Amino acid sequence: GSSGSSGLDDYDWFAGNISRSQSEQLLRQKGKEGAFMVRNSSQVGMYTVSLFSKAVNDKKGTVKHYHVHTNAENKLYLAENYCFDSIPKLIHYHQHNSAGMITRLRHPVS
Repeated sequence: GSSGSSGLDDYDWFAGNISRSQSEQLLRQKGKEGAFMVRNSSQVGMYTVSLFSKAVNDKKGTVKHYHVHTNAENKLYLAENYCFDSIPKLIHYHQHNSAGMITRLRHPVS
């Protein structure tokens, strides 16, 4: 492969600059409970990982929005008490299998 450099747009999950209203519509239209996505944060740096999901007792699923905090060593992580290599290097882990309180990504969404 080795096709692409520091390019986030490459991946699919990475939706990029998207309006809170869009992320939802795009996450809903898909019609796949568990679908996830990654959009740019208000300020250059952090990242907002939103994903759709449903529960046992619920009429309409609720869209969740996670934030990526930066550590002193510029370490990126979505769940407290955990550190990863990078944004795109993290999904690889979760996607395959969740880590903590982060829903198990079912499929990428743009």
